[PDB]
Amino acid sequence: GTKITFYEDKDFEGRRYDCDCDCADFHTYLSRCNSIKVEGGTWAVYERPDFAGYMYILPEGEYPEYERWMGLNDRLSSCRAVHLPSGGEYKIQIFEKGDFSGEMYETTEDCPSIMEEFHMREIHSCKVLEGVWIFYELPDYRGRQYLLDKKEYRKPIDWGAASPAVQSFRRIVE
Amino acid sequence: GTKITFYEDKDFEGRRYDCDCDCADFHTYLSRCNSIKVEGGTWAVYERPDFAGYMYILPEGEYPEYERWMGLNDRLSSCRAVHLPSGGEYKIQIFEKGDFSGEMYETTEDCPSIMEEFHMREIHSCKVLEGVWIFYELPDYRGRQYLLDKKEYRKPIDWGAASPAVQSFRRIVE
Repeated sequence: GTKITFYEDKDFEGRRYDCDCDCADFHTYLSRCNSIKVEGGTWAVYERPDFAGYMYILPEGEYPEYERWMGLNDRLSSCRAVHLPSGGEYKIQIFEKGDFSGEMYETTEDCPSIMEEFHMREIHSCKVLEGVWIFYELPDYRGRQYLLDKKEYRKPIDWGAASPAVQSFRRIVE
Repeated sequence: GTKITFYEDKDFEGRRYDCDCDCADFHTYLSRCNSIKVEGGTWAVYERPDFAGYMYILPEGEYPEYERWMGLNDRLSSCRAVHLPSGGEYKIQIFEKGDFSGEMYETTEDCPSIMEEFHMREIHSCKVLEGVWIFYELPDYRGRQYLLDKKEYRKPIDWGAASPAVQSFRRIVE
């Protein structure tokens, strides 16, 4: 029901590789990627194989250039589809310090600035109770991205960040 | 990395349809299915589209007839890949009555007979804490099957049963 399309050159030119499911490594099929077409659903694309490296969240739409997904280079070699749970419920707990410690807040809302709403410059642990969320490195959903499926996150490395630099977050809705 | 293959006739004869991901409806491509070949991983196949109707769990291997997966007919039209968490932990809570009520036991092991091990003839609710499990209608892992890839089951209908008929269960391990 879903599919994503990669192109080597800008504005949907050049060789192409299709994926309708979670592709773990296609760097042997594409030397680079400068255009992306998403047909159904929301995908997460990773720089390096096995869902590692930098990641980006691309909902249904067209992306003629690599800046349209706030990308930093034309290197992408893995991708996975984002299954959204049914029920409409979104709920997350964020903690000041590691292992679900420190002062904790719970919210069901997008937060464009954590420093202003919760007075925290960093986040070291997290519990995703309902739905799927994205952590952004900078406020107003700019900077590096990190996907958070559900389960629990004890350290910032568990969602893919070296530093605990997280300043905004929001939910994925289709 | 995984794929499943359906055949219309026995012994891998007839027309063929491949699926590499979660296929929600392929009854228009195959009128019937009598043979199945699974390449890597464990799949769940459903009688009717949109993952409804009777279900069966087929791990990696070959199934020349439809009795090899304890099937009751050659009618299958949807299938899902079963994603196992890489944590090795399997843990389940079973409850006598609905809404996580009644006498409750917790185990991490397969149970070929619930009546003898826990003194229960039925199970009306369930909490899956770690891993993925299968409920079987009869003891010793025979009869109708039910997949449990979630977390919370308040009623027997939530795992796909009209009746609370559960008499054995075991974990899916690859």
